[PDB]
Amino acid sequence: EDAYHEHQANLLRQDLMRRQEELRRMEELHSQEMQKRKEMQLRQEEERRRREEEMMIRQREMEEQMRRQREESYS
Amino acid sequence: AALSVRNLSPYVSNELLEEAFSQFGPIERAVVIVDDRGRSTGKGIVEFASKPAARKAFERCSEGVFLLTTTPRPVIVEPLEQLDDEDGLPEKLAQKNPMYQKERETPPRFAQHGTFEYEYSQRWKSLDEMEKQQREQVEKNMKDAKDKLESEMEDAYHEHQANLLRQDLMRRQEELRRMEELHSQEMQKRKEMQLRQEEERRRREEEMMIRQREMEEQMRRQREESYS
Amino acid sequence: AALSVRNLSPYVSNELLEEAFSQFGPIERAVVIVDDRGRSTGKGIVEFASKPAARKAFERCSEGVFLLTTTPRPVIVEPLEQLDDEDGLPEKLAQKNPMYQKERETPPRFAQHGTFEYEYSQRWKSLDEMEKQQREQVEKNMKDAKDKLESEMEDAYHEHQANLLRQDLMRRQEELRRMEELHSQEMQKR
Amino acid sequence: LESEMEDAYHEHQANLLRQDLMRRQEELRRMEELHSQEMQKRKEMQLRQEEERRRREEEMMIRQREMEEQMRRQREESYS
Amino acid sequence: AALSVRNLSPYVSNELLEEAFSQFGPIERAVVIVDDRGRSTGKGIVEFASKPAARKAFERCSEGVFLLTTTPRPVIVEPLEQLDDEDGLPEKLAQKNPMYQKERETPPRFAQHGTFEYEYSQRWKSLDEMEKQQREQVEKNMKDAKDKLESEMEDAYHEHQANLLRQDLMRRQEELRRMEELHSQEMQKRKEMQLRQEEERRRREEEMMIRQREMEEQMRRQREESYS
Amino acid sequence: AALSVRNLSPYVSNELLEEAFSQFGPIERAVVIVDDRGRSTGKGIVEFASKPAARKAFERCSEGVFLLTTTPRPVIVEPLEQLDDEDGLPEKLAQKNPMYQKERETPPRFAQHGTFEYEYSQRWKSLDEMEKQQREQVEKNMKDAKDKLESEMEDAYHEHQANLLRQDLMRRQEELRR
Amino acid sequence: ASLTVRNLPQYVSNELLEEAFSVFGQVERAVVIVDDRGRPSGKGIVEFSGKPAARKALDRCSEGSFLLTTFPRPVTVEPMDQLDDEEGLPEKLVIKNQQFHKEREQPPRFAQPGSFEYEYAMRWKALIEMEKQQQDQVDRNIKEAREKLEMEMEAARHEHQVMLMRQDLMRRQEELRRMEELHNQEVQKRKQL
Amino acid sequence: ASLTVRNLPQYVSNELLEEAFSVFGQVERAVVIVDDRGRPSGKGIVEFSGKPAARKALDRCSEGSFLLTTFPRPVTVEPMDQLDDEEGLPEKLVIKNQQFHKEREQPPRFAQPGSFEYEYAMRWKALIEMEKQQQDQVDRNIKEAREKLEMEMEAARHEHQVMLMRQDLMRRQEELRRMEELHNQEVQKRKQL
Amino acid sequence: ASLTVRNLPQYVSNELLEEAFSVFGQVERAVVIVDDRGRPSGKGIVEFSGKPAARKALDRCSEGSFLLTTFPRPVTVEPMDQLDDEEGLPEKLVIKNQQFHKEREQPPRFAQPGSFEYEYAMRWKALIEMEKQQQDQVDRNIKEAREKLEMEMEAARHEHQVMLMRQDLMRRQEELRRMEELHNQEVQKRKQL
Amino acid sequence: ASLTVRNLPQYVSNELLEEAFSVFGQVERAVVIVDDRGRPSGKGIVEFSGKPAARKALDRCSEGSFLLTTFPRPVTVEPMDQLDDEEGLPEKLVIKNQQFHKEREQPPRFAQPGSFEYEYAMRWKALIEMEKQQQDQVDRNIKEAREKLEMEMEAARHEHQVMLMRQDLMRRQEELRRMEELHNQEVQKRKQL
Repeated sequence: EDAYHEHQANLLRQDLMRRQEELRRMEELHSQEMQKRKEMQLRQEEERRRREEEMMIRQREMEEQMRRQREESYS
Repeated sequence: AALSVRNLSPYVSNELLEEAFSQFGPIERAVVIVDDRGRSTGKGIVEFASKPAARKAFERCSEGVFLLTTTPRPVIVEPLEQLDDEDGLPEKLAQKNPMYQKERETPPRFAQHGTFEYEYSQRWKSLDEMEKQQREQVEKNMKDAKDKLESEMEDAYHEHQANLLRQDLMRRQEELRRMEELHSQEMQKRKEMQLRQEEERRRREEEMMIRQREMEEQMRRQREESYS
Repeated sequence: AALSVRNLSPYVSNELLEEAFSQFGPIERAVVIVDDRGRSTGKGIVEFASKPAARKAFERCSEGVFLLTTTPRPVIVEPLEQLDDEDGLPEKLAQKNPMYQKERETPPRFAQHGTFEYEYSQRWKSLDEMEKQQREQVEKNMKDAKDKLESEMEDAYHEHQANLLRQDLMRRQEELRRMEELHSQEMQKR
Repeated sequence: LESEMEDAYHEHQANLLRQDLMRRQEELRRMEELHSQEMQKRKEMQLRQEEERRRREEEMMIRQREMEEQMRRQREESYS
Repeated sequence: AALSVRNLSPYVSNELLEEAFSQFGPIERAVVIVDDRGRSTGKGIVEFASKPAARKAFERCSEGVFLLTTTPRPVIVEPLEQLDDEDGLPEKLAQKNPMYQKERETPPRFAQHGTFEYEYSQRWKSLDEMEKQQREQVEKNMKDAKDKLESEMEDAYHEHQANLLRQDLMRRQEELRRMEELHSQEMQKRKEMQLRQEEERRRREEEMMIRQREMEEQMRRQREESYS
Repeated sequence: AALSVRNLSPYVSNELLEEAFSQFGPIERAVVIVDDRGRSTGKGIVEFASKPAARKAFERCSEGVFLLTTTPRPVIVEPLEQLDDEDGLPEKLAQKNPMYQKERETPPRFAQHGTFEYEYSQRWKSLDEMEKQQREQVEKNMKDAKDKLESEMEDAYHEHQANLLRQDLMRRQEELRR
Repeated sequence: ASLTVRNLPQYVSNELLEEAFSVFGQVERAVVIVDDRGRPSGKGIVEFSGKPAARKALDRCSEGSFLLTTFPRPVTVEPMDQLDDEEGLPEKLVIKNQQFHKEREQPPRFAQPGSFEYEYAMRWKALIEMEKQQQDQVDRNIKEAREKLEMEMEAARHEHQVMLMRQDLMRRQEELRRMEELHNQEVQKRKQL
Repeated sequence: ASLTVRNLPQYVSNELLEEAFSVFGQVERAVVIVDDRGRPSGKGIVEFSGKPAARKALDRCSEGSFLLTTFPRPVTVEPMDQLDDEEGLPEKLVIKNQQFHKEREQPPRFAQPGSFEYEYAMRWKALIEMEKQQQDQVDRNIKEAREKLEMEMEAARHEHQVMLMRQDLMRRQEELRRMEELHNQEVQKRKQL
Repeated sequence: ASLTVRNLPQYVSNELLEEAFSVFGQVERAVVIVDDRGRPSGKGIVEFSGKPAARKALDRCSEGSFLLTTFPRPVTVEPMDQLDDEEGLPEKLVIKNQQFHKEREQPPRFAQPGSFEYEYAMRWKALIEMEKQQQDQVDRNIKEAREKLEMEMEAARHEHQVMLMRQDLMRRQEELRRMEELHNQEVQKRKQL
Repeated sequence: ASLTVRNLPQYVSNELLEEAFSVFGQVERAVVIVDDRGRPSGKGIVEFSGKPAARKALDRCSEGSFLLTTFPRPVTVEPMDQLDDEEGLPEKLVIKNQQFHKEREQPPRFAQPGSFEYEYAMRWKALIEMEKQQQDQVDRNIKEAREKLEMEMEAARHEHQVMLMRQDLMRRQEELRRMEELHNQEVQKRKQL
């Protein structure tokens, strides 16, 4: 009876090894995928930040000129 | 140094008048003419201690508007007339002119009915009565005019205050309209800027979005290549 | 050749006027103006045949004194004025003046109460009433003067007769004094 | 002479009265004619001064005509 | 040649739309959309006979302002959209796309507790609930705005009337002041002229009086000579 | 040559912190930051007698991992920002700005209810309060992650030992089969 | 049924009178009295069709102020004086009474200077000259008064214009205030419910 | 018991006044008010020693026409208004009631131009100026009437002389007539018997 | 027996709705609403046979997530709002109340610029433009959220696959350990006896 | 007795703080924290001469809005956390319990790659980096909100000015109407009696 016990345990064991290999392959591939996604997200957010700061300084320049115009008009 | 002051309230006294005209110079005594009953006649004479102060008071009040009381009754000044009631015209000056002695042959009389003097004295009496009527007419015309001008004390003041407040309100309305239109253009150009900002952000995000999707499609392609 | 003869007595007539001024030239018409009832207005008109003769009559009654009636009423003479009665002012000649049109644009009316035109019309009416009362005053004054002068017909005549008799009386008394003094002297010298 | 005393006295007094009345008539006539000359030469100057007054007023009226027409013209010009 | 009209009053009908929009062209059918209870939805569709009439109505109601009811209810116009209702999408046309069959390989299902479809569908349902609450918020917000703007029906009316009357009064007051001051100047000039005329009259009246007095004196001299 | 240090267990003191960075060079003084109560704030400052040692310490701990205490908690080093607490900004440099004077024309106040300044300070206070809430949320998230990592001390080590033993047994079996 | 009109404006026509007085009824003819040169005399003749219309025109113009044009002066209306110069005095018409015999004792003739007739005629001539002087004085008084009244035209017109404008402005201001206060109390009583 | 005589003749004196009015009583003193330069003011002051004298003089010279010179110009006599310019009126005599306090709210000061005080004081000053104009107009009217009646003196005097001469001349003529007729009737009666 | 289905997938057909929604009953008709060009509008019309069947399909799709295709997007199901466009509004159906006449005082017309009507209509136009802006904002927000979710699809799917595989291997390892322990204890207790 | 002030205005000076915070007590010195380059750090430290003064300053500046410049930005005050870098803690202050020795099992040494130390400390450093990115995200969020508020300063100020002037204009108009109507009422009442 021990021969069948060993046979069944061993067969389940190679099944578990193969499925563990599939799991780790999926894990590493998905980690690479997330890394690339995060890198593009960071680059993308940096571009948005830069354009926003330029946009804000342009609006500030407009506001300063507009204040100067009102100062001239009041006088 | 004297000036004739009239048109003054029946409540202004000697002291009030002397303080009011002390501005132009010194007052030894200024007196308001008073009848027998004690009521103020509305007239007064101011006796400046100096000639220049007396002349300056008239100079200023001629075009200026001086007052003595809350009720705005202006004081009007005139040079005082000097009349004597104790030493009038005696003989010595009178009889120098040759006509005076020739003019006193007839004793003082009452005329007599039927003579010419009594026929002419009536023509003089009629003229005197006409003058009396013409003077009473002006006196009543001024009594009623002053009583009327007293009636509009309240109405004129109220109308002046209302006109001042209406002018103030109109100025505030003009200022408010100018502020409103200026702030309206302030908001309008800011809104236009905000819309151009949003359009630029929208196009940037759309191009970004298609870039990310292109990565996604390539990345799926790499996945299916690896699977095979 | 028309002269405004007036102050006529109420008994004057067509023939009387015609012959009275006939002495100064021929007459073609002379009529005494009457009212509706036919009574004399007190006036008259004379139309001479020759205009210079009308002038002669005018002066001769101007400095001279002309009486028509026993009562001493002088005949005042003035030149007659001419007024057109059946040919008025034509609108065609009225239209020549530029301002007639700019006046006519407003129709005739009675004004309106409270309007400036109404108040001004009231002032004009007051002035017209004052003029009427002044004319009545003058007419009454002259009626009274005429009546007073008519009352003194006989007093003046009697005074004149007495005065002329007194002048004759004193003249005769002077003659009497002269003759008597001369006679006394002449019989003295004898 | 006895019967004529009263008549002679009456004639005397009447003659004195008549001659007195005569001198009064003469003096009154002189006074009246002098007063008539006085009134006449007063009326003459009255009429002359009335003529001058009338021409003065006519002059003032036409001056006011010029002033008023000019003023209305100025009003019309200011309206336009 | 169909046009969509909304913001309609709850009292409008078919013939009113026909008559109002007849001015811009012929109307074949203009119907006010109603619900199950038949009440007005506030929207409507007009089917102009000719496309040029419908389009010109569109621009004229766009740049211009239309009203149809006493309450100022401007009717906004947008072109109508065509949507097939009795006939759907032909599955033969759907089958043209190669991967439509690839998508249909899974039959429609409720998903299962635990599978990926269930969780990600829960995410979609959360998004749908958020969208629905946003739409409800906008609808309630405008409901409030409409109810408010209906509340100042009379306030703006009164304010406009009062402003018009105040402007008219101000204009009339300015005109009155201008005329009054010009007339005051006229009166001043007339008074000056009258004063000069009166002074001249007084002067020459005095001169005539002097001449008359001289004549009287010479006259008395003449009569004194004559009496002597 | 001063390097700022944090992420240290409280028990590491001045002498271990100065001994640890002694491998980087001379250590005149390395002091930790401590609150009033005596509990360590987990921040330490190390000052170096030489600049290159201080820079190469940062270079080495940028990529490597460095451990002081039995618990495998790394040490994070970054350049220390210089702040002054005794000499602020004087009036002289303050007024070099032309609009510094016209900025001070209004004295320090407390605003008044209904005025614009009070209406705007409310918005500023709301912004500050929301900032405080966000910072508090981040700190709470960090505290919870700290707790979660600390609970996984034994499980991770046990799983690692079991995994090492399992590969050892697998390679023994592979050798025996051959 | 004649009727005379006076104080006519300086620009008139007989057609103007016909149009103006046609209001009171049909006029057979109206004529403005014109002298030789052509200047209007300032008077007129109106001959209406019937007596009652003439009476209505007379009393209407007496109580009213029938203006004719822009120049605001009414026309005084009086009955025309029927003066006849056709018959004059026929001798058969005269009474020929005792006064006629009394007043025809002497034929017409001049007055002998320095007699009773001449002096009394001097008295009458002086009286008539006094009458003419009085009439001329009245005419001069009326001329001066009418010129002054002409002078007060623009002053009075502008004063009345300003009075009308001020009264109208006061009325409009009162109406504005009355409307505003009515609306105010209306909304106050509405909002409390 | 003090009166005031007015319209005095051209040439007057204190003694003329105290002789003319001594008929009504004893005159304490009578003065002719003179301006500074030395010309009579056309006014006087008569002070009697009792009330009945004043009443009698006022009544008589008001119903009669008191001439005191050859110039026929009667003097108008009116009672004197006693004006006091020594005591004036001190505050202590004034009641100083709430009316005074309402009057006593502002200092005596100029009216600021453009304010309510300035406008209302302008109205008062215009009223006073037109009062002065009216008084001067009345004075000028009376002056021209007086100058008119002064020149009509000789005309009226001579006319009255002529009328009186004619009247007593007519009376004398009537006396002559009645005396003559009565004497003739008497002598005819005496001769008839 | 009506129902409308929203958020439909891109690649669907009306035969698909008839097939899919046949689970809840006998589909008498089902239409994918399509525009004139042919692109789907994203809505639908489901018409069942019985009201309890319609309501139970409604609440089944509400409580559940009725998924149509491999694309894991459920479809929201709502009761169809039956809008009628045939009868419109007949004259007789309107209440014809006093409000009706109040709303018919003025005929349909344009607002005259510079008046109250024009200004108030301008304010209403601003309000409707605010409607348009806010609805567009909501549409854009939902668009971007949906788009982001459409990308996160594949990341979520792979995360779920790897998580399920990890849980499966954990369960299988635990089962192996438990069964080996049971076998060892059983053989030990067998050999002990 | 020290407090920290944050959110300082753009241009501040050392003496500005001590003359602004003196209204709460006698401050000892007020320093504005400054970096090496010389720009303000945006933080300031003030210490008071007594605890009650510090408590008053804290409460008043927390409940109110302590502006100290024309720029409307209130300053935030918090207790100054006493941090000392002189003592730290030597060995003697360490309790040296069993925890001390269990924590001291290895010297300060790096973790060899591939050992359990390395993979656990890598998780730790990943946590640290996630902390840093979260803090940076919060900082940038606050910076964006602050910059948004700074831009909206002028528009909010102008709208507030408009609101204030419209409000007191309305109150002036109401005062005018009330005064006018009460004056009309009182004049009518006084003329009635």
